[PDB]
Amino acid sequence: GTSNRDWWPNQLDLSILHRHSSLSDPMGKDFNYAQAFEKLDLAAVKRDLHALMTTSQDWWPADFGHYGGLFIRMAWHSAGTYRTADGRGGAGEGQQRFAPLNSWPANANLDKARRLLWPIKQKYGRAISWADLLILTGNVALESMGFKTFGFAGGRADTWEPEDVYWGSEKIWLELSGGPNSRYSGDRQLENPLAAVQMGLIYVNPEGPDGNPDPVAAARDIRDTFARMAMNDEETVALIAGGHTFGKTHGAGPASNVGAEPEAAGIEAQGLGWKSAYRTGKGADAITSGLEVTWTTTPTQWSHNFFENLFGYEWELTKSPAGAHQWVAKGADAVIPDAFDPSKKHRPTMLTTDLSLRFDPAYEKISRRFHENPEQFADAFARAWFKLTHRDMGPRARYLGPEVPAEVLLWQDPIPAVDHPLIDAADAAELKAKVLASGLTVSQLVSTAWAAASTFRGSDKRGGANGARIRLAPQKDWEANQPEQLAAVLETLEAIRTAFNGAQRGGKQVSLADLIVLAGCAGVEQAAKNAGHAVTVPFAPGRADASQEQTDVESMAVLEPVADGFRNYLKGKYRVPAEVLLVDKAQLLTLSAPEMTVLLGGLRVLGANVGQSRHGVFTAREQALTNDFFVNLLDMGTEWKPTAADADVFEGRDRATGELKWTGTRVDLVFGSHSQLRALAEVYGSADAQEKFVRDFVAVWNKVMNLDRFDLA
Amino acid sequence: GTSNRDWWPNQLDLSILHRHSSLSDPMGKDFNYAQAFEKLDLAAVKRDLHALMTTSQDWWPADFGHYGGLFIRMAWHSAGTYRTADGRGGAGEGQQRFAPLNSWPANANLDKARRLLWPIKQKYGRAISWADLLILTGNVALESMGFKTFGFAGGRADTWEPEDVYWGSEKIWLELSGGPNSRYSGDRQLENPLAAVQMGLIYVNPEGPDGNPDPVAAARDIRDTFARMAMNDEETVALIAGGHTFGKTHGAGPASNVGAEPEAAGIEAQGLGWKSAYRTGKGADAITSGLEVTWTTTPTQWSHNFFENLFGYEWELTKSPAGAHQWVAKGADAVIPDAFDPSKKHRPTMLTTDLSLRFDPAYEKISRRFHENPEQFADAFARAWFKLTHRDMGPRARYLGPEVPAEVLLWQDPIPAVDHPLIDAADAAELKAKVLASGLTVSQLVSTAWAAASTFRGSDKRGGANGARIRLAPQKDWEANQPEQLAAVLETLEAIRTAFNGAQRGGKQVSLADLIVLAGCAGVEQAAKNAGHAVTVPFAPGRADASQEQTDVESMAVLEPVADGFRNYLKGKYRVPAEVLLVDKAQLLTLSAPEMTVLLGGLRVLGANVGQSRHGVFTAREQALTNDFFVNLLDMGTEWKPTAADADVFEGRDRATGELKWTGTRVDLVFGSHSQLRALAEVYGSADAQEKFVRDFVAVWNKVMNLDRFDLA
Ligand code: HEM
Ligand code: HEM
Ligand SMILES: [Cl-]
Ligand SMILES: [Cl-]
Ligand code: NA
Ligand code: NA
Repeated sequence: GTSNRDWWPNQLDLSILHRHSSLSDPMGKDFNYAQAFEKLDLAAVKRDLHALMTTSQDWWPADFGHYGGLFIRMAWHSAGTYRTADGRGGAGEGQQRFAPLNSWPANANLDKARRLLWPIKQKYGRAISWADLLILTGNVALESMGFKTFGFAGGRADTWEPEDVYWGSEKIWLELSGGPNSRYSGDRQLENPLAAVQMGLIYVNPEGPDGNPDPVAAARDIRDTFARMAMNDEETVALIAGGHTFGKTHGAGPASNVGAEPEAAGIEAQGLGWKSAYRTGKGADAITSGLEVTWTTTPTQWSHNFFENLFGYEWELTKSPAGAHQWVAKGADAVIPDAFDPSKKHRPTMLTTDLSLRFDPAYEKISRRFHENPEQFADAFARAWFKLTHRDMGPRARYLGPEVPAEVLLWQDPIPAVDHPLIDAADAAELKAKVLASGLTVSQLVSTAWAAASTFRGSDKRGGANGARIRLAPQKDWEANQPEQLAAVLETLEAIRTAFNGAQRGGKQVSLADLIVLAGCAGVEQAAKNAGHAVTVPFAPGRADASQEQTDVESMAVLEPVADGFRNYLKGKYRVPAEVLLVDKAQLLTLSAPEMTVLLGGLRVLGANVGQSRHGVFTAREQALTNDFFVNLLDMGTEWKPTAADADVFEGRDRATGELKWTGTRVDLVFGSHSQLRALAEVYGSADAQEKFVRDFVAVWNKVMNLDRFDLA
Repeated sequence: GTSNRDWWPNQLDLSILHRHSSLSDPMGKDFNYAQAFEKLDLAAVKRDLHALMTTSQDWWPADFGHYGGLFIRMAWHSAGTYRTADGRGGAGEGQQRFAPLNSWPANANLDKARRLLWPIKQKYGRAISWADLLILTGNVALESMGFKTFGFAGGRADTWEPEDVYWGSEKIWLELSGGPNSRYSGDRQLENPLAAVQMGLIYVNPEGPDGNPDPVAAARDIRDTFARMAMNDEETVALIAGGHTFGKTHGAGPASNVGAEPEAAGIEAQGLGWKSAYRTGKGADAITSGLEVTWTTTPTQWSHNFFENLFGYEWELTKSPAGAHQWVAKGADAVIPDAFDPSKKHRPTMLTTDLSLRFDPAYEKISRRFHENPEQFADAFARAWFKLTHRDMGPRARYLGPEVPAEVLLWQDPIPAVDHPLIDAADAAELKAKVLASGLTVSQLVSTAWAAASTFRGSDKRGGANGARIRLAPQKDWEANQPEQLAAVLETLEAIRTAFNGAQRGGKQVSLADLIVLAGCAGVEQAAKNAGHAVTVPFAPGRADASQEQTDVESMAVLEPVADGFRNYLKGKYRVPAEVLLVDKAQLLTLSAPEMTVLLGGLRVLGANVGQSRHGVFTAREQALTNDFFVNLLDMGTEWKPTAADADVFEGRDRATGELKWTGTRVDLVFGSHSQLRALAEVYGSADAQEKFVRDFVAVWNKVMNLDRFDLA
């Protein structure tokens, strides 16, 4: 059946914005997972999980009688898809159970892992999400095997369809670099936003880069991909050596014995895949990655044997029974237990990427430190495991349950607690009047509050206006934020704050974070008044100001907008057309297509464009909140053409005289070209739509101003 | 960006179920189009349309100074995509403005027509939908040119994204038949559910079949396609000759001068397409179809000149300036006006398909009667034009406005008015108790009500339980409906009805249509009580009983279910897997994925299967409303394998003993295989889900019972 995508494969896709509809969600539109989880008997769940560890099922028998390794890999892979560039992937939505991730090569036989969990899932029902369950199971695996975790939070709601994530352009699983859709160019530079070296891998290739078994070059891939997952050297070595203290790999026979991945399998497979024709197809005969490595002398118990082995032997290149490159300890005795036959032992073995931890000079220093000081290794791995599995959870306010660590961590972008009375409605009116009396314009007010709040992304729940990090490094210097203009606004607002706060008693004060948002709201009110309309913009106080020392500057860099169509901004020239970038930004902001439409048309007329650009400013009453953008954009009296200077800038001329009326970018004119966008534009550009436009704009404005407000959730 | 459809192109697609979300809809969730429309000043709209017909715009100058022909074609094409097989296509949702239809070759330059109506759309805003406006404009065109229409109804609500329709499997526009994705097999048999001869055409190829200019063979294609759009020979002749009384075709130069269709055009084209490099690219130089025919001596006035020409001349094969086959009148004078130069006249011309009306012997009889009796032609055309443009609107209750024709037409599947008081809540309770005391079983009651209500399709709003047409031909004899079992149930309910109606005072009575539905309600309550749950199923009275004489039996044929996965029924063997057919049915019933899931699981356990099949009956308490389908399907203790007899039937055996526990079909087991459906199944198969399951099943049941209740809208 030929589809629109087949006929026009490069047309913009709006379906990513209409995901997560109440249509596909089985739960009622009033279901609140947080509340369900808070009533869960978490202790009960953990006791059932501990039991499960050694309750071997015959359709996938437990290695060493203990599923803990398999479950730690499951949990690590759930979290391991995370990319800092967009915040997409990670464990927070349980996406491992949907396509494509349920069928990625690197996720082979994790289908078995999840199926082993169904009875517990079933027993507790909606009070524990799959998303939470996959992480909790990893934690209980660790504790069962003797490692004490740093903590655990619930609160990851399940999702009901696949997220639309860009995982790469290759059309072959696992394709090596340099092909027609290569994710690499130049000197092994991985294209943003990807965080894996091959399509269907988690970070890197366990045999080495494009399968070349060189631990030194593998290290480079490890460092790059782990950094793109928010992990530094110390955390990376802790994670890899900590993980590989447990369990084993599976490569008992040739890979050609393994059949269709789950999304490809027949209906009879009932959601499982990778059925193997090799011997019994499971247990002692399992084939997962094709490698056949067991790292330690006690694979079901926490130990210090990983680094004892890594440093205590020299390593020889060899092949598994499936033909994969791996390493065996020269001259060792058979000290490693077999997973199923007590009469068999094996020599110590390692992956290429394990050896990275010794042969890369920076990892080697850490690895040696961890070898000499195992309590430092344990603590580091505990903290990194917590980080890994909670990285995409958002502000600490979303953390649920009795095991949430009290320690505030820098990577959490912490917001101080509020310890004083908040402003009330009379205070908010007084502040808004002070802001309007200062001279700050509608454009400056809207611009600033937009800059502050629109850093939020729903993918990992980072960013937003809470924290007033816009006044700190690096946000205060981002080009999109207009640093010299922003400085002038902030100085004025900081002076209003100081003067208000100085006049109060009883402890009441206003945060700068709140005042930036309130000032934005005053701008939008003033803009409606310029248009002749009375309007009230909702405002909720309670943001606090974070410090520079609570703001990791390098971690904040990934939130910098290099494209923000809502301010007609593009930092440079990209392969991806700008209207694609606009929809991606709308998805991050959690906007529907109608919300994106109304918001952009109103920001254009309010003066929110970077640099005061006239592109898309289709109004003769700038700073007035009107539907002018849509009425003018849709006027057939104007003809558009690209400029000779720049194919991405368009001039709109009167069709009868030739005279120039407007200029616009691709982001502006896609609203008059895409047949779904134009249908939305028509609604707001109709003669009966002025009040609808204003009301819808205020609602979306407020939505954006509250995106990170999980303290009100 | 590689997608799940790329990796697994044959996996089932659930996205068709979650179209029409409130996410993509810009109107508020309380917007009611009927209420907006009823206050429109329709007369004012029609005056503006009248004025528009002769107000030429220079970017697409009006032929003969009059847009009427263009607008008639626009409206004809809006309606003309309708297929009786599934009810999809048609004018009722305004889909011509979206992909793919907006860029079908047969829709070339209708982009211009729609753009001409923006100023009126803009003026009246949400009070007139685009869907309604396209058809209204065709009517105003006709009236302006001296044709008296049969009437007009408003009430087609706009849609905001493309419908997912199967339009064919060709990957090339206009591909001739006999290609690798040919829609023809055997002796020119067009595959169901298609209703056009080539991808991107409305009915037939105006040059002749696959371009062969033979009017006799063209007539075969005309008859077959028009029959598949619910039109008989008289209506077909009347429509084609009626339409081609007006206007002209456009083929002034070679087709290679025509550029990209709207969906492929540059952003600067602002949603228009087919920009032509031929001379001025428009007006006298226009190219649309490539044919260059003007049918009558007065292209802007109703006449009987089409048949005067068709029959008054002999015809010669010729070529347009674009190279297309067309016909010209042998030895004629230049009597046809030129569209822009009053000093030029042309000989009469015809398409191959126009000549069909004379050279096919059955058409010729009708055409000659219409020639001799033009008043009969005008009445036929007016009736056909109303049917064409309203065929997908649904019951007469949805018809809005002051121009609705009072004559009730047979193709409307009309329902008689109710002229008596309705039963009240106590009456309904008394009747449910009478039904349960009769000895009718849960299975009989559920199955009968299902059979009655589940004929509805939201594509054209035909079917449903209103009418009690289940007791009439042909419904009473459909295989799916289990004719002998059904007859026994109906006899018992008719006796209950008679006894209740006979006891009343005051004119109160219950229709059989209502009692079928209510009795199904009693069955579902009784099933719930069998499971230990007291529930009340909602019921709304007001259905009426239609007569056999008010039921067109041949039109009702297309509503027969040949696949109904909700009753585990497949009338024969199809190319399309049964699960795909299930999702198609769910879409026709307007069900979401969660609604389809709950509905199916509950019907299985209530005994709704055709023929009392055990397939999918995963319960040991049949006729009790429980979640047993889901709990048993999802039990990893059971292993499934296709049977040697039949690859589409599966046995479920205990994994340990081999013992046979169940059998199922693809429709049953897809809920354990597809990753999104299994996630839905898991929610209802959880230990906490019994109350939820009941509540949700009752809700979806009542939704189905009420699909055709636009009297309560
Ligand atoms: C450079 C990064 C890493 C690479 C290339 C890698 C590679 C792999 C491979 C290929 C397997 C074998 C899959 C099989 O055949 O069953 C595996 C097993 C596993 N990995 Fe990793 N790993 C990485 C980092 C991690 C991390 C960060 C963790 C957790 C903190 C982890 C924990 C595990 C464990 C527990 C297993 C054993 C599975 C079982 O016993 O069934 N690894 N690893
Ligand atoms: C066998 C069925 C049909 C065939 C093959 C067909 C073919 C076409 C073609 C090829 C054109 C020219 C497009 C252009 O170049 O501008 C057209 C024009 C037109 N058709 Fe049809 N037609 C059919 C039925 C109908 C029907 C049922 C109606 C309405 C009742 C209709 C009304 C018109 C009108 C009014 C025009 C003139 C458009 C203008 O003046 O711009 N046609 N026909
Ligand atoms: Cl994601
Ligand atoms: Cl449709
Ligand atoms: Na994420
Ligand atoms: Na339809």
